[PDB]
Amino acid sequence: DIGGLNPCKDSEVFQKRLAKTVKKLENRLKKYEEGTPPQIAIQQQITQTKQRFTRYADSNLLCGNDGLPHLITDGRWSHGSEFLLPSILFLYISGWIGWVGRKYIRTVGQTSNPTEKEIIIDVPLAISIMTSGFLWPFAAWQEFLSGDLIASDETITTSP
Amino acid sequence: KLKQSDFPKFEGSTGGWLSAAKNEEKYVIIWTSKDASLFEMPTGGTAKMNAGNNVAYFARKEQCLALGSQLRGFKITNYKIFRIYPPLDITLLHPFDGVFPEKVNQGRSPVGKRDASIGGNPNPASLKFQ
Amino acid sequence: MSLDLLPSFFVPLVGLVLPLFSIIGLFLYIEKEN
Amino acid sequence: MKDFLKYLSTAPVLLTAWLTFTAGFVIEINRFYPDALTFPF
Amino acid sequence: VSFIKPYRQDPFVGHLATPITTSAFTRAYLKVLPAYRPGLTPLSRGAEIGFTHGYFLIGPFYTYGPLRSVEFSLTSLAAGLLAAITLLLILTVGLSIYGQVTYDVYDNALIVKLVRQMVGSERTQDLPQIKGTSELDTVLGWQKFSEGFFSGGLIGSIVAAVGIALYSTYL
Amino acid sequence: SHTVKIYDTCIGCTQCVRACPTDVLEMVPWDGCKAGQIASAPRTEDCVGCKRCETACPTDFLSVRVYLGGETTRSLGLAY
Amino acid sequence: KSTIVDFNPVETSFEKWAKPGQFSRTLAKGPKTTTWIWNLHADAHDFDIQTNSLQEVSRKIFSAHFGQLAVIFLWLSGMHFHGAYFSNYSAWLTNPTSTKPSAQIVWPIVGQEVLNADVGGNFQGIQITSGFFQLWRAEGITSEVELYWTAVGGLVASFLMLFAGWFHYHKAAPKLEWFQNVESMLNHHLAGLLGLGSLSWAGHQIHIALPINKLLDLGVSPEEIPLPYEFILNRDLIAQLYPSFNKGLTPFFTLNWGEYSDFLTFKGGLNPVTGGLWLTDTAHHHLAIAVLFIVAGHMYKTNWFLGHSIKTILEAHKGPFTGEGHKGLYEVLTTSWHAQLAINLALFGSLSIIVAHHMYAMPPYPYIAIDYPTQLSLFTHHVWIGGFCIVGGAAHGAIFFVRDYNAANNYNNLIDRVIRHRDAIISHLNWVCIFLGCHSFGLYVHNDTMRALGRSQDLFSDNAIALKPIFAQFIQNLHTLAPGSTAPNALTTVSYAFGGDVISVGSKIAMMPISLGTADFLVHHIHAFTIHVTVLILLKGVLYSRNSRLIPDKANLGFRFPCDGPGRGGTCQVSAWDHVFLGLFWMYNSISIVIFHFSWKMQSDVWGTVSPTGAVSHITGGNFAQSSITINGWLRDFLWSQAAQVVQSYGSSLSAYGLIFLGAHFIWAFSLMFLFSGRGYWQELIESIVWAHNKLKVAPSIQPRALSITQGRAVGVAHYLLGGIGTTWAFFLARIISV
Ligand code: CLA
Ligand code: CLA
Ligand code: CLA
Ligand SMILES: CC1=C(C/C=C(\C)CCC[C@H](C)CCC[C@H](C)CCCC(C)C)C(=O)c2ccccc2C1=O
Ligand code: SF4
Ligand code: SF4
Ligand code: SF4
Repeated sequence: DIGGLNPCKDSEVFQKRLAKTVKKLENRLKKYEEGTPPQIAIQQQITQTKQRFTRYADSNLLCGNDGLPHLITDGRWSHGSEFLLPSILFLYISGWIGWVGRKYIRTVGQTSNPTEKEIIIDVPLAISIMTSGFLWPFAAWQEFLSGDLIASDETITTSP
Repeated sequence: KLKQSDFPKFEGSTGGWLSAAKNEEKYVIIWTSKDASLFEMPTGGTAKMNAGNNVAYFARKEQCLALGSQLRGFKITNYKIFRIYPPLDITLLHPFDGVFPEKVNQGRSPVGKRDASIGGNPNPASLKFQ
Repeated sequence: MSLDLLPSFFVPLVGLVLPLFSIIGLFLYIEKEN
Repeated sequence: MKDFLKYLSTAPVLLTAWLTFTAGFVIEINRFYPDALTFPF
Repeated sequence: VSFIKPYRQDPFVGHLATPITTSAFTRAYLKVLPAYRPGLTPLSRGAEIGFTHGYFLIGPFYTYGPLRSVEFSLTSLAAGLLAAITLLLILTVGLSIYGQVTYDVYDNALIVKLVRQMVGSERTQDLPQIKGTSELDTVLGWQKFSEGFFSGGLIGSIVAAVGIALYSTYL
Repeated sequence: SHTVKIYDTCIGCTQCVRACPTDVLEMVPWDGCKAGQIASAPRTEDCVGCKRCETACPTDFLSVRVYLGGETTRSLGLAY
Repeated sequence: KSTIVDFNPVETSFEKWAKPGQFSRTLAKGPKTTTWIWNLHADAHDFDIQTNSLQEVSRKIFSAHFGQLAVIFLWLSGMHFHGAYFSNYSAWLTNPTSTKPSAQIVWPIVGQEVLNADVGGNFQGIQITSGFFQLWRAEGITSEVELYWTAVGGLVASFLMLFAGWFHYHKAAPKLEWFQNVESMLNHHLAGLLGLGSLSWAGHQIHIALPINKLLDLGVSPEEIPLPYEFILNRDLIAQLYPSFNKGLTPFFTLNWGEYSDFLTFKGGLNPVTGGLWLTDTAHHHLAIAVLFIVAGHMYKTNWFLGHSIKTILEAHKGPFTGEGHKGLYEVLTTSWHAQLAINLALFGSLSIIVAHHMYAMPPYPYIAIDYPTQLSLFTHHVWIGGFCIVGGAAHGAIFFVRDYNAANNYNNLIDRVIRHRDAIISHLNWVCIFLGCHSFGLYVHNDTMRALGRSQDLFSDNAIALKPIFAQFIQNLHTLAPGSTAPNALTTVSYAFGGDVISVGSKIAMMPISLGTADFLVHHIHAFTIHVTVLILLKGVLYSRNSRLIPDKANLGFRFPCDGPGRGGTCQVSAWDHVFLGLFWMYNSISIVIFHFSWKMQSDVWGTVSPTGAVSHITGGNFAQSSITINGWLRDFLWSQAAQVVQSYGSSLSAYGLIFLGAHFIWAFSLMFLFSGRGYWQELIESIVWAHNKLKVAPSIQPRALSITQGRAVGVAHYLLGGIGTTWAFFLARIISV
């Protein structure tokens, strides 16, 4: 399909990889005894390996000639769960972190001892700001509009 | 024991002057002490002052000045440093006008003074091929 | 004198004599006075 | 317990607690839903 | 008693009078060496130094060279002798250039007195200054020293080769 | 020998002079500051370039500036 | 109002816990730049600059020692708890020669359960190379319940040491005169601590370890072995194994000590069953050590008109060559903690290296000689600790010279006379270092270039120009002839390394004569050269810590400073700290070469298997003799060859060793950023980063500053040491566990 890849559900090398891993795990399982915790752990390993391979097969995942899932990150929504949705999730979380950090910096920057409140965090104010970051996309595009997001010329510059 | 009676009671160190302070220049520091205090040489180890005139020879002006700075801790202030060329060419160096350089004395003219701050220095490109 | 004797004639010549004379000249030059 | 709570509010203790909690919920997500290569949806 | 004292009653020299620097054994041993033996012209000092140095220099080249022989070989002896002679030539070249760039004097122990008496108001470093009063510290003295070193090195290397051959053959 | 320059931003606090290890700087009369004194560099032949002088300078970008230049047995700190 | 302690000196309060940097006069004002944070940890234990009173420094040091001992006890309790709960010690007891010791199991997360190896005995876990199983077996511990109780005792002891530290800083702090009783302290540490510890351990060995281990070697399973207390209550369970307890203590009090030859032997060699030292020999050794140390503890005058005064001993040891001699040394060592730390750390590291040597040379634990990973790990770890401690001793000698050295109090004594001719010492040590390096390494390079040029007869090899270590071979011959000639009451040599028979346990070689040839000559001279260069750096740091021809007032700049400036042609690293930094580098080099020599020589010419007919086959096959004489040989037949197991460990239970190999390479290369670069660049880059932060209004109030020059060097050396030591750690462990 895309880039010459093929779905992993029809990739023979993918099933060969699964079979080889399961065979190695079973051979390891053979050298232990009865329902002893080592055998239980190896059986859990086998079950998890089978579940992971089955989930990857039924996941709209494209496999190359090596039988490994390749990620299609050109931007198409068909393979949108590989990069685009995790990209949105990370952008949300990281914007949350950056927004709460910036808000805390600007909030304790207007107190008597701004530097003290950076090594000794005001946990009440920190908790107040941190749970308010869920609106960071909206807060950012409400502070940029008001001109409160960017400094203009009070920023320092070197000699040249 | 020693060449001169005014030398500090030092046992000699392999950190003193070398052939340079026999053909280029040597520095001598003189001072008078009330007590035979034990002090540390700028070159080696511990020497003993004389209860009176003390004279020490060194290879560098910095060594003599370090010794003098140590002497200030003994409430010794009258120390004076001279430069001796290969022959007996004595030149008083440290108390140049009899007053230490840290205290303002009349009769001194400013040397190396620019009537502007650092920002007034000329651009290097204008100080080229010329 | 064949052409195959030229390496044995030249390699010692260059690689030993030329260093010696070059060192002599360079040392004399850099140790000069005015 | 007025200065002890202030000590717990210091940067190292708070960072250690927050990173321990963060690693904890990450490890537990990866235990309950292991081998997640793509978004579950 | 104390066996270490300041050198020549000067506590400011970078030197000490230890039982090795200023011992009677050290005095006599260094005064019998060619470099300091009294009554020797610079040519004689150079000749003796070259003889001794070539004599002990042929040894390592002959014994451990690229053409060794557990038995006696004339080729090994010739190789060692040639290597020793060429090393002496290199050392003589070094001596010659060192003397060329170091001194500008033809008769020492006088010029110092002349400029300490009749004034030295010149470019200095030839009239004034002048380090050392030995005859080895002149342009003429060092030239003869190098000549003697070179000739004595050749002679001593040849003598040592002859001795090595005799020892390996008749013993 | 190195070059040492003094600039009129000098406040005459004497910290440069009492930090020089080779007695290069000295305090001279002046009328451009409250203290009535300015640093001078009349013995730059003894300047070693250690820059202790400008480590003790309290003015904003220094009032004593050391420009390293030609080297000498005095400026190289050679006891030999 | 006791005469030795002060009651309630410091109040137990949490107020100062909330004020970081309260100890320092400079850091107490609070942080203004990020340099304050780093200065906070760099001055935490520098008690000299926190108080101006020696008494307060001594009390802080005493409580810090208590905290350290509590930490050590907690670590030991953790080790015993892991042996009790997460180990296969019981399975290893029944099969010491076929079960690999494991005492750490790994949780099944992110696929890391592959690290649980097949150590044997129906167990999965990480193979243990600390030799705790062999030590516990030598202690007579035959059950995991005993390990649990030892762990509980360790926890109780750790709490006790914590309480002792708190008590002796806050409730009853000793006075300076108590700390300065060096005669009493030496008497107690020599008699009580050392001698009575040896005596108590000899008692434990005789009554618990001797019978239990004898029964274990006889084949008695640990379950039917009597409990250790039964060997004390019943004089018949121990009198069957050693038929001399039937006479009781009467032979001891009647001076008929020959009766106790049953369990106090002098045999030498190794136990043929376990491959370790005879535990009867060990018990006799500890008894003799106890008596010797107890006797040695009655030497110094403490509170009666009896004993020696160390001041009078030192002051009487003058000489024609040494002026006042040792006069003033007693005042130096009773008023400066740094001098005591220097001496103790140097001798402590040297002792650690000696311990490392004597460990593999004469394996003291049952079934530890045939556990090659344990032997290699123990040797390498102890040599590393020794090198670090020696560098620390040099560092604290330099610190004493900078800070606590008084010129007036040391007029014409040994310290003064050493400083007065430091030039001669350093110049001759420089010449010796150049001579040794030229010779050792250039002989290596000559061998390499002769081999590369196809001239095999021109090498410094055994089949070529040969450099036989005749002096060491003479000593080896003297030791193998000692039993019956110079040690007439010995039955066997002290170690089979000096010569004798091949000792094998379960077809695995325990010890064997270590032949010394031209390959050992070169590597021994390499060791001497590296040690000499490290000594040169450290001694130059100590002697030139106060002054020099460059900086005549270097003592006024302190022990730790980056430079004096770009003048004098450049005065970088003139400190004495910058000498402990370079000396750390050279100690790393020396110890790395030492452990490489040990690993290759043991694998190639000691360790291996013995065929039933007596044929010895080694791990590598004797390639040390002919291929350790060239640098290409070290690169190929040792590094490249034995690194195969590390690089091929992926997917196996040793994959963690490959991961740590790669990570240690990464950290070592990371160090070079700090070692090669300078601050101006990082400060000016932080300037632009700060510009961006200010543009986004997120510049921190604590101004970010690049690490100071000294801290940059410290970070560089710490990362370099960590990366190199970790790379060697992973390489050694993977190689010696795989084969
Ligand atoms: C282009 C560069 C160059 C060249 C051509 C040579 C050439 C040579 N090297 Mg050499 N070398 C060089 C660079 C070079 N080297 C450098 C840079 C190094 C340092 C890394 C070395 C280190 C080195 C070592 C350590 C040794 C050599 C040796 C040799 C000789 C080879 C061995 C042999 O069979 O001769 C056998 C040699 C002889 C039979 C006698 C040769 C003696 C000299 C060279 C003859 C010169 C004649 C000359 C014109 C005399 C002038 C007149 C005088 C009588 C007054 C050969 C002459 C080996 C040797 O022979 O040592 C002397 C040897 O041991 N080299
Ligand atoms: C026979 C008596 C005796 C014994 C056994 C010890 C033993 C010890 N002393 Mg000690 N000491 C003694 C007498 C004694 N001392 C006297 C008389 C003085 C006064 C001059 C000192 C002054 C002194 C100082 C200043 C320091 C020590 C330190 C140490 C420890 C060294 C660390 C070590 O080797 O770890 C071995 C560790 C063990 C074997 C663990 C078990 C040891 C336990 C704690 C028994 C300790 C015995 C104790 C003195 C009994 C007092 C109990 C109390 C209720 C009165 C060690 C525990 C150093 C240390 O680490 O500080 C804590 C230290 O800095 N001692
Ligand atoms: C008995 C051992 C001992 C003791 C008591 C001391 C005590 C002291 N040393 Mg010292 N030292 C030692 C051993 C010791 N050292 C050794 C073995 C060395 C050689 C490396 C040194 C080298 C040394 C130098 C070069 C200096 C000191 C200094 C000091 C003083 C201040 C220490 C301080 O505040 O650090 C506080 C503690 C820290 C900053 C901890 C830093 C963390 C380390 C560097 C990294 C450890 C990594 C660890 C192994 C884990 C890595 C694993 C990785 C995977 C994470 C103090 C008196 C300093 C001083 O000014 O003395 C007056 C100083 O300049 N020492
Ligand atoms: C990069 C660099 C800096 C800048 C380095 C800085 C500012 C250190 C920043 C450290 C951060 C802020 C904290 C550490 C973050 C790590 C992720 C924590 C360590 C990892 C743990 C597992 C220990 C210098 O200041 C410097 C100075 C002198 C010579 C070389 C250098 C140099 O190379
Ligand atoms: S460099 Fe700065 S400090 Fe050193 S002398 Fe010249 S001026 Fe005085
Ligand atoms: S340094 Fe600047 S301020 Fe301080 S004295 Fe010299 S000139 Fe005046
Ligand atoms: S900064 Fe680096 S280079 Fe410049 S002086 Fe200090 S140390 Fe020497």
